Amino acid sequence: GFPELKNDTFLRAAWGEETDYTPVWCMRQAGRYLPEFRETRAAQDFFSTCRSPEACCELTLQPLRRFPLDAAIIFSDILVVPQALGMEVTMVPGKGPSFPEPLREEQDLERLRDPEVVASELGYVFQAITLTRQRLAGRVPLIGFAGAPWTLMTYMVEGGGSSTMAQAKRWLYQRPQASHQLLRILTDALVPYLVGQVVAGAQALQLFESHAGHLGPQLFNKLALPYIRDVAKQVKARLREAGLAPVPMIIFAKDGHFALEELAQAGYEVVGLDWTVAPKKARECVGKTVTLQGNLDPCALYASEEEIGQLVKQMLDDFGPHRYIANLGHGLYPDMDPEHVGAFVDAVHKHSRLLRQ
Amino acid sequence: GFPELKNDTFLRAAWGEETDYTPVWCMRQAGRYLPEFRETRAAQDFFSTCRSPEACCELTLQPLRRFPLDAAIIFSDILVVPQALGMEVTMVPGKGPSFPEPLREEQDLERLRDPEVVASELGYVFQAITLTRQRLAGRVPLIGFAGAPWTLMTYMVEGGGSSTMAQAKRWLYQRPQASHQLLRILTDALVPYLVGQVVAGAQALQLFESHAGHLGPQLFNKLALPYIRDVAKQVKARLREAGLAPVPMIIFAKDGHFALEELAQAGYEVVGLDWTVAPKKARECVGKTVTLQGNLDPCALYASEEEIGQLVKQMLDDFGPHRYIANLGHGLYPDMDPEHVGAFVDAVHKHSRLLRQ
Repeated sequence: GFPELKNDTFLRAAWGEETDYTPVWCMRQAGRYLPEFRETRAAQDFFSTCRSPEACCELTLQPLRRFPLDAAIIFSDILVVPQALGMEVTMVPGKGPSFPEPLREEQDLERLRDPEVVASELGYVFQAITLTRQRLAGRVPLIGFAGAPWTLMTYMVEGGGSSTMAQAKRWLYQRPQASHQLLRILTDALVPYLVGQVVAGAQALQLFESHAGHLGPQLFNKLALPYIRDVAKQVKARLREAGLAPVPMIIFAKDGHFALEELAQAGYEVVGLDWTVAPKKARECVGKTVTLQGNLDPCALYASEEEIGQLVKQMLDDFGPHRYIANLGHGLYPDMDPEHVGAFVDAVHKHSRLLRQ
Repeated sequence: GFPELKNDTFLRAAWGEETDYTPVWCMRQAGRYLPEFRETRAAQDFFSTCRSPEACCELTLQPLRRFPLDAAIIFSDILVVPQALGMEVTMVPGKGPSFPEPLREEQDLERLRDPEVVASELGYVFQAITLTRQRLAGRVPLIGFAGAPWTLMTYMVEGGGSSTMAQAKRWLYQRPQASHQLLRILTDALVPYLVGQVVAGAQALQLFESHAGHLGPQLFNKLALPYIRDVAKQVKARLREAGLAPVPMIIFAKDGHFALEELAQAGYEVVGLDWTVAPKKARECVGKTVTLQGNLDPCALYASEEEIGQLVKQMLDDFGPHRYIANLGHGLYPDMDPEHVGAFVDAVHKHSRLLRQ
């Protein structure tokens, strides 16, 4: 009972179909780089301006008012899941995302909620999605999302960010059983959560495995990959059993060059790439079946509009017009110029058409 | 006029020669994980217990008293070069390495010293090297080192660590000229510095390009690679002109999977790898000429001694007995157990011999 989709270029490319042009969207398009974002966000604290459907909806719609993006992604935070599981967050302006009381001992798992009840705790997200889907009025598709099991585990154990993930990785080596247990709890919670996002109106899903790079091939296939595979499999199964049409799923493994091959067989229609992997080599690794979502160095936007167009042109030339969705290699940075984001979007549209005509 | 080298396994492997066993050493073997290291270091501040030849010598020798490592690396800090160039460091216990006044404008380059005078400012390092070479009495080779131009630039612009290198990378995109200028100043200072380390007695050299991963292939070949190439070329040339025998040079580019091919042709005898690159794929990328220095996940040492031996066995099996020097994928972490470091060393020696016999 939602508006009929007008521009579905993003969805067609995601499924591997040919399109008149290359669709484009930016991770964190609804971000601090937009003056309007800080003002709206300054209404209250993080988990209040995130808990308000209308607020999340507005934040989601803001970038679309500035740029002809080919998709919108619901505004939320990957930390909503750990929170919904019973972990307290103290979002401060300086540090940012933080768990003042991180998991450290296997015993610390007892304080988490039964993953089965997490979906009911995230009702506000579902409401924001339905609302955003209604307000978008079929302009472009709406992407739902969540953090991958390993990445969420790193936040829960590290308590926040880290350049080494030493505490989280220590868990994998010293506490492999407890690590598997935590990773399973995270999977059992993400599935019903992601399914709920589709039920509420999400037309695609992206799983962010942002801390994939801290692991090597062996650990990754051992503790991260299995759950990345379980999420896609189970989400697809529940959607079919519920009578709903599965949506295209994207797996983003930042710094995951070493796992591109495994990921292309993980059950996701799209594989997101960071800027360190050359497009052509990525294509080799993933094959010719999956769609690659892709990688301009976000910092590249610091260059002039002219330089951006050229860098975009070269990026498209490497990826080729088939099975490709343009994007940045990572989320946008707070000090980036909105006008340069516009140039990126425009450049992708202009060149992708030339690369076809 | 130094003692004759008794065990040269490290040097032979570095040059590509066959050895009875695989030589092994650890980045940061002289590190906080050793109780004796903190005590000696607690004599005074960082740049005082580093400015004392006898102190640096003792720190260098400490790990060798515990483990039969096949090489020793002079104890120092990559930040000594920027400091010697005129930048003030305020080493605090919490943050660590820091420049309270980082370079931000092109004008900020004017306060740096003429790179030609940097060598004379680092005399204390040379003294510590000669002293350590004398005291080692030819037991094993002594490795000298420095940070690569880009990596040093990131510290000078960022003022310290960063998970994105946004300020440094902004320089590359917005200030490519000034970036090239700074990178050249850093090259012109490193060459005479590295040559001086050999003159003082260093029998090998390692260039740490620790922040290689923040750049992508394009930027890397554009701003990092050229200087990595200049260092090796110029150091070799000056050593020959001085009548000295060039030493084997190692290039370590952490998270530099994308540049393994270029690096193997950069003029270095050895290419250091981080733990994310599979040994076999690294071998493919580098070829069959260069020696690979290599990669156990430092965090792997959190596992039991038994598990470490197995992980070491598998690592050796992948690298093969030819052209290989065992090491960790990165420096040791402060909370690691000395006994587990011993097990790593022992495992490499035991298995490498079995892999031959």
